[PDB]
Amino acid sequence: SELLVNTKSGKVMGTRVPVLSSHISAFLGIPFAEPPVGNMRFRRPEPKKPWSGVWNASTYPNNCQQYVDEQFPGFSGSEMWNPNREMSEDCLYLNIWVPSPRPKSTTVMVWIYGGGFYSGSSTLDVYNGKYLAYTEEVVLVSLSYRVGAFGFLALHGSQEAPGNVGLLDQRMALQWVHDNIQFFGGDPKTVTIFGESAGGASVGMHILSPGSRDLFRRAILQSGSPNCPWASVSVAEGRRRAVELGRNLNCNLNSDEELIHCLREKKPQELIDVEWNVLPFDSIFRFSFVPVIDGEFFPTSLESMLNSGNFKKTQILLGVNKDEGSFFLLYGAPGFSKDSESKISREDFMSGVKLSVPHANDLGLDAVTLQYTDWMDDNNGIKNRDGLDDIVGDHNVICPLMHFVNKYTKFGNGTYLYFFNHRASNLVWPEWMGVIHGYEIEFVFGLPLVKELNYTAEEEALSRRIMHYWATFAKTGNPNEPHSQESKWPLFTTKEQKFIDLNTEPMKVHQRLRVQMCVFWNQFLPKLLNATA
Ligand SMILES: CN(C)c1ccc(-c2sc3cc(O)ccc3[n+]2C)cc1
Ligand SMILES: *[C@@H]1O[C@H](CO)[C@@H](O)[C@H](O)[C@H]1NC(C)=O
Ligand SMILES: *[C@@H]1O[C@H](CO)[C@@H](O)[C@H](O)[C@H]1NC(C)=O
Ligand SMILES: *[C@H]1O[C@H](CO)[C@@H](O)[C@H](O)[C@H]1NC(C)=O
Ligand SMILES: [Mg+2]
Ligand SMILES: [Mg+2]
Repeated sequence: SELLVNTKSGKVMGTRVPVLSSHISAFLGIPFAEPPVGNMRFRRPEPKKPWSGVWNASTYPNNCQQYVDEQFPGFSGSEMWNPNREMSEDCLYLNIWVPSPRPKSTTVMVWIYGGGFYSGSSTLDVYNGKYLAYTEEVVLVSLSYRVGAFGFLALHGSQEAPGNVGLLDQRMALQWVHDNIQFFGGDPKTVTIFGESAGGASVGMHILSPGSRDLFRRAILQSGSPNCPWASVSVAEGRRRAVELGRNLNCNLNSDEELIHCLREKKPQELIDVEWNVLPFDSIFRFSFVPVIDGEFFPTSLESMLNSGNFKKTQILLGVNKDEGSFFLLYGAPGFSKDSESKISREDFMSGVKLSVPHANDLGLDAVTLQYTDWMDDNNGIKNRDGLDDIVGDHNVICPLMHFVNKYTKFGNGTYLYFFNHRASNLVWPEWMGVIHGYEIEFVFGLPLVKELNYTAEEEALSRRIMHYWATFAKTGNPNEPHSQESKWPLFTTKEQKFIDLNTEPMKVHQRLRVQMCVFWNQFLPKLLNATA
């Protein structure tokens, strides 16, 4: 009976599930931490006390408490990211997908979902590991971590609400997989962590954090870097927002201990309803509770760690999508609509810019406009629309990831960069939105292979190709075949900075991803902002 496994925590009864005219084992809801409920709220996570009897891991677990997106009711496009299980503070569980027959010492891949550190679920249809597991024969694991105030509230100095506890949950999970994935046919020495958006930043933060380095082999980052503008705040800013939440719930603000009691007596929803009120500025692509540069989990500043090489050195595979900013513009920028091509007016554009670089002074905003405005056609509604897409995209995702790539590729042991620019055939979103943030995930997980999902033959091709690169990487540290005639995915180097694009057409090798616009974001602007504040 391959559905029965004994782990250093207890026994787990899996379940045999269908996967494209075949089957594989599935262990859903394996707990790896004690319920972070009641007194535990905001505290670090403590390990799950070994359970007696046989734990039933045959159906996905509860999701963590979070904001739910109700901007476009009954619109799968947006609702596909919403929790699809009962929200609950008790949500520290993980999922395993094992091939059949159960292999031994095979490649493991742990997925870290994204969602800006404020939302997420390891049980979305798009994160079903069965396909990947089955097709490439690897033990796919999808973990979970606390999000929102519940996983990142940061009153640095306290021991009850230190912050980064969310990142800690992902660790304990990575730990558990470490001391247990073998029983499921996994090889704890060939673990590859991969996540998108906040998940990507997470992977990269584990590459930085010393207390995580020894828990995985290589790593993959999708549309998200650890040094992202939105991926973290200073202990000061975190404490401010922490107090701010309390003030928003009529809490005793005198001492940390008082504040913590108050926030612990409030119902999950009471905290969620005012979550957004703590953000310092009116803006987009910014979230309240996120990783804090504490001095522990993160030894020193991120730029300093990257510049000195103070971080796990191994092979990494990462990339971005053609239109990282469209999603966020649609939800919080003026002029945009889901029912039209959103031609943005000049007045709206200025608005949109300020909502994208909220920390920028008036001069900084001008620098941004000049940099992204065509003065030979400034009224073109289409150019302004795309302009913002690139602005939000480059500032929040591409450029940060680019900065990281380079800084990393100076101490690492191999880098593979990609440019996902394929516009799905069944996409439910408008066309101006192009290749949307986070929409490259369905291909990494092989959802196109499903015929009922109505994907074009060529898209199943791509999905299969991507899954191979990905799994192949995890297993070998290189996405290319050992010796095939297929075109190779160049290795990214400080000198040539090559990268490929991921789409249906035949591979093309490009050089210096958005190098121009990124000099602006990584050098000039910051330099300007600092000298003029
Ligand atoms: C699915 N994606 C990418 C997404 C979904 C939702 C949001 C936001 S930003 C924001 C700001 C605010 O003050 C209130 C609500 C709110 N919501 C819901 C941003 C991106
Ligand atoms: C949990 O395992 C039991 C077997 O004892 C099974 O009958 C049940 O369907 C599983 N999940 C549920 C429905 O709670
Ligand atoms: C990785 O390390 C090995 C052995 O230490 C070395 O031979 C190889 O050149 C490195 N690969 C890259 C591309 O850095
Ligand atoms: C593909 O998607 C639809 C959407 O629900 C599904 O019902 C059906 O199996 C497919 N559409 C058809 C019948 O062409
Ligand atoms: Mg009280
Ligand atoms: Mg664009």
